[PDB]
Amino acid sequence: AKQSMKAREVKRVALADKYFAKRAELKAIISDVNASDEDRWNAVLKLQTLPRDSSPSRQRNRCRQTGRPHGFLRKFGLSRIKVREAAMRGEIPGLKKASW
Amino acid sequence: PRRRVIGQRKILPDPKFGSELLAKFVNILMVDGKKSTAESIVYSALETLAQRSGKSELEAFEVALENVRPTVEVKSRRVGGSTYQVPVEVRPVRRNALAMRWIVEAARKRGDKSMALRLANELSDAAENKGTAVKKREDVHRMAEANKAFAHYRW
Amino acid sequence: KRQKRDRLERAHQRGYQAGIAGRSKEMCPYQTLNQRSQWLGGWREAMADRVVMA
Amino acid sequence: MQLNITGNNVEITEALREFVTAKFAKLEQYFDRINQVYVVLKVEKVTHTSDATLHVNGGEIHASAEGQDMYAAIDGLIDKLARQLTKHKDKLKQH
Amino acid sequence: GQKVHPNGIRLGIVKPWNSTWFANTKEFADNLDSDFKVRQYLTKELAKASVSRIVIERPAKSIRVTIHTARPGIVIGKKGEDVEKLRKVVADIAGVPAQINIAEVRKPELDAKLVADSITSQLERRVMFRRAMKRAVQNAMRLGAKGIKVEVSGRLGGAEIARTEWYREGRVPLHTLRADIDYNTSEAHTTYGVIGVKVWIFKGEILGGM
RNA sequence: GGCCGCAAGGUUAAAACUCAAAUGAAUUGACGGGGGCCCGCACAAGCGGUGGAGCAUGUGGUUUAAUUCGAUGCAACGCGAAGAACCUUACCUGGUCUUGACAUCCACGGAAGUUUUCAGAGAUGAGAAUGUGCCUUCGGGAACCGUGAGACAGGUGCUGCAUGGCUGUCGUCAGCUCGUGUUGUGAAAUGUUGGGUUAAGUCCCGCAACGAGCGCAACCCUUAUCCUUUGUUGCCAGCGGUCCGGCCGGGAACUCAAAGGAGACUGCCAGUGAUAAACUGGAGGAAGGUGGGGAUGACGUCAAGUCAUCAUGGCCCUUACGACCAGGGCUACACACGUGCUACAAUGGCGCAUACAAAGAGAAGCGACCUCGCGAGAGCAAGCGGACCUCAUAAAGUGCGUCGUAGUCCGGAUUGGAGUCUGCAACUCGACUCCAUGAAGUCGGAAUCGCUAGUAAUCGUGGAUCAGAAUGCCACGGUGAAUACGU
Ligand SMILES: [Mg+2]
Ligand SMILES: [Mg+2]
Ligand SMILES: [Mg+2]
Ligand SMILES: [Mg+2]
Ligand SMILES: [Mg+2]
Ligand SMILES: [Mg+2]
Ligand SMILES: [Mg+2]
Ligand SMILES: [Mg+2]
Ligand SMILES: [Mg+2]
Ligand SMILES: [Mg+2]
Ligand SMILES: [Mg+2]
Ligand SMILES: [Mg+2]
Ligand SMILES: [Mg+2]
Ligand SMILES: [Mg+2]
Ligand SMILES: [Mg+2]
Ligand SMILES: [Mg+2]
Ligand SMILES: [Mg+2]
Ligand SMILES: [Mg+2]
Ligand SMILES: [Mg+2]
Ligand SMILES: [Mg+2]
Ligand SMILES: [Mg+2]
Ligand SMILES: [Mg+2]
Ligand SMILES: [Mg+2]
Ligand SMILES: [Mg+2]
Ligand SMILES: [Mg+2]
Ligand SMILES: [Mg+2]
Ligand SMILES: [Mg+2]
Ligand SMILES: [Mg+2]
Ligand SMILES: [Mg+2]
Ligand SMILES: [Mg+2]
Ligand SMILES: [Mg+2]
Ligand SMILES: [Mg+2]
Ligand SMILES: [Mg+2]
Ligand SMILES: [Mg+2]
Ligand SMILES: [Mg+2]
Repeated sequence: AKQSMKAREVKRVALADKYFAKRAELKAIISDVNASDEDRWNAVLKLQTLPRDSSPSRQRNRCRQTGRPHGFLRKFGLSRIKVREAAMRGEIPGLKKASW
Repeated sequence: PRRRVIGQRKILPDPKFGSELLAKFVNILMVDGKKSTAESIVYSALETLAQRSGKSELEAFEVALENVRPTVEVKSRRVGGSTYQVPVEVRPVRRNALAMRWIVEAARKRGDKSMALRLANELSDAAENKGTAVKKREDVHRMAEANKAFAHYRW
Repeated sequence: KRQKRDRLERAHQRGYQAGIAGRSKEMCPYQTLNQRSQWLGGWREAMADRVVMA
Repeated sequence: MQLNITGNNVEITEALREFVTAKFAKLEQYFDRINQVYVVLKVEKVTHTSDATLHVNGGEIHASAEGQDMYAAIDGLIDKLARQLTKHKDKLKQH
Repeated sequence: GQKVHPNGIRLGIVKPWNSTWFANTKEFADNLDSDFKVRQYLTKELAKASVSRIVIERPAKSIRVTIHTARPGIVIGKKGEDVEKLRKVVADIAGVPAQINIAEVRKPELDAKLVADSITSQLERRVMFRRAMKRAVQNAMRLGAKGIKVEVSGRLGGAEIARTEWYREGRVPLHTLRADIDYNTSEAHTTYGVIGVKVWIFKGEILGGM
């Protein structure tokens, strides 16, 4: 991945978990049926204001070795490629080829 | 295949009439693994065969079976530009398989309401030399009779 | 598929087929006198049948 | 004979399309029962290449040829398939 | 065709893992990235210490790292000046208290990874690739390898076209699973581009999973 | 040109020009519409499909401001992508940036943060409030920020025909070789051929060969039977009690869980066979001759695939091929091809009633029970990092009723209206819900594919990716066939 692309993921994480609470509670009123029309309407304008890159849906799991955007695995935080490379050295405890 | 297939299977006999023969007949009618559905359809046909011939079931369904088994089939063989149809004996077990297949094939190709009706009617007609099933055997036999000259080739 | 066919029978039909197609005895690939007898046995039966074929 | 053209490192213009179609129309006289057929043109460095694959009535015939042009490549290719198609026909009309 | 990684296939059967801890999914990916970094660091700055393997355990909110070498002197230092430094700057990135050990490789010529680099070094110094390859297979068998194979590939002797050459002597049975075969690789960076090296060393067959 | 001949022609017999070869015998391969022998869903015997329809999806074409880049006979076309509204994103349009979004080095300034207003689509620009920290030995160094200079960073730019690494393929086919010896002037040959045998260069016997190595087989996982140990969150045979619910006290039998063992070796017995190797049959046994399934891929081939995973030789860009942002595009549609799903009905549709699985996932995640709603869902909130809690009621099946062979009570595409949920946000472009609508399709030309047993066929269940977005992919059980004469 382009250094830039790796970087955006850091800008995006950092924000996401700084405005995390602000978003949550500012959302919480939106979905409150039993609340002031005055309040909720304000909120809708207020959420859309604080920055896009601060949303958790905005980020993309990239291999934390090569930066790849595709073929990611959560258990290892690596791409299918780097998982295999490390598997075979025995740098992933337990993991090994399987048959049944 | 080029070698010999070892290990023939075991058909369990019918729950009712306790025949391996009829058990095969079910499998042949069976579709998409639905053995119970087929088990029903078969018995309800024999009921209605029994209820008209009045000649038992495992002894009536037989009489259909005899009117339709072939005794001589034709194999094809490419000779020059041409293809020789050649007559051959039929194995006992094979002529069972064919009779049971032709009966089923003839049944389905009818306009009656149930499957059970179609089978029943067909089995009845079989017993009186009538339906498509029995027509087919006649035709097979006609063809082997025609090109009898090629009876003894081994080629 | 699970087990090899009868070697004697096969040897007898290989004999027949070289026979009808008109190869010479002494093409026979067997020296095992047992299989050899089957091969020639076929080859000579076939020699009869060729006559009445065209 | 249904045709299909590819270009792997080549832009199929409307000579190279028109040309290739005309040249392939001959092949049916060698064997009447040709079905769909796929053509591929390549340029790797200096080598011009052209392969086609021909679904026929009981078979699959393939050949590839190299020219110094693509026209000369396709000219070569048509001579290769001709011979294969004739061979096929003759081992069916085998009486 | 392609061939299975001879280490990977024998992992449970007759080889150990290099990292041996346990973790739940929550911290599994995190221990991996942490480990990677420590190896990435150690190998970088022990380049010239002849290091074979970095086995690395996480016992209980900690990390002991036990790093095999055929030049322990150079790693240790003057009653352990360098080792403590490494310790200091591992705990730095492990994020936990760290401790380091030094295993001794007695026969550096019978170590797939060591010999692999041995060559890769020579090749970097414009040494003749056949000499490097030929020398290794001698050394190995001389010291009681039951077999040895070395492959080298790329633009050998700066050739405009790439090829792949390999010598074997002795037994190197890759299909036998209990067969302890030690395997490892090393890229060499000539001015023509990358020359890859691969090495297989058979030490004999084993009769017990252990 | 001469001579000979009735003629056909014979005989004698040049040159210009042009090529760097043309030829003989033998050698290794490859190939033959040559031969022999053995195999293979190769044919044959059979079962269900694809090609016709609607829809999903990939590709070609056209189109486009852009429709990002790659994969292309078998071995590209539900392929890289295990999941494109924004992001991703590499493309287009417009708006900006210039030692730079991402590092190290130096000087200078300022703790880092925190809270606000305005302009702007936003990037960004301009303000405003508050804050003055930790070792510092009396200079502050350590943060981490802002400005400045330039050594630099940066490039999913080009070449897979400069490469490493990884991968497909012939092919899990039974092959591929070497040392020494011997033969030949020599390329080479012998071994590796021959007789048998085998799934197998498998084994045996012969033999100018004697040996060895990579493969084959075995060692590994799984499944089938038994035994020992251990017994909760699993188990209930014998007892006693019961709110009749393993529910309770108990029990350690049984099922099951998982460590350790036992077991199959042609070992035992006939017949054949070169006193061999093996073969065919029999016994016992849960299992019989490689028991079933997986993992495992020889020397090599195809300048096969990947410079867009990463690395990397070279080449190129550097106030732009680098960097930021909003909106769009990858989802376009006269059309062609590939892979799928759902159908065309009665072995079936619809309604009520009622049985029997396996495997797997869950942490700020799986989310019961209760209340609300026709429904998607909503609110409230137990339990569970799990043989305990939750996802989560298997379906086909079965009984009873109905429809009665109709373009139908078959099909469910299309479209209007009305909603829900995820998410800054579902116009372009999400999934789902209710009401209405009710298309093509009556079993598919030439061609063509899969499969030999718990297989095909058919029925449900889970997972990876993942805010949301499967008819795809990877897994799991239920029911469960057909037929192999043969070459
Ligand atoms: Mg990079
Ligand atoms: Mg996302
Ligand atoms: Mg021409
Ligand atoms: Mg492989
Ligand atoms: Mg003259
Ligand atoms: Mg004259
Ligand atoms: Mg010659
Ligand atoms: Mg041949
Ligand atoms: Mg067939
Ligand atoms: Mg068919
Ligand atoms: Mg079509
Ligand atoms: Mg269609
Ligand atoms: Mg494309
Ligand atoms: Mg490219
Ligand atoms: Mg986008
Ligand atoms: Mg622009
Ligand atoms: Mg290549
Ligand atoms: Mg390419
Ligand atoms: Mg000599
Ligand atoms: Mg050979
Ligand atoms: Mg040889
Ligand atoms: Mg020879
Ligand atoms: Mg032999
Ligand atoms: Mg061997
Ligand atoms: Mg037996
Ligand atoms: Mg093996
Ligand atoms: Mg290429
Ligand atoms: Mg954008
Ligand atoms: Mg697409
Ligand atoms: Mg279907
Ligand atoms: Mg309906
Ligand atoms: Mg999930
Ligand atoms: Mg309700
Ligand atoms: Mg098979
Ligand atoms: Mg399914």
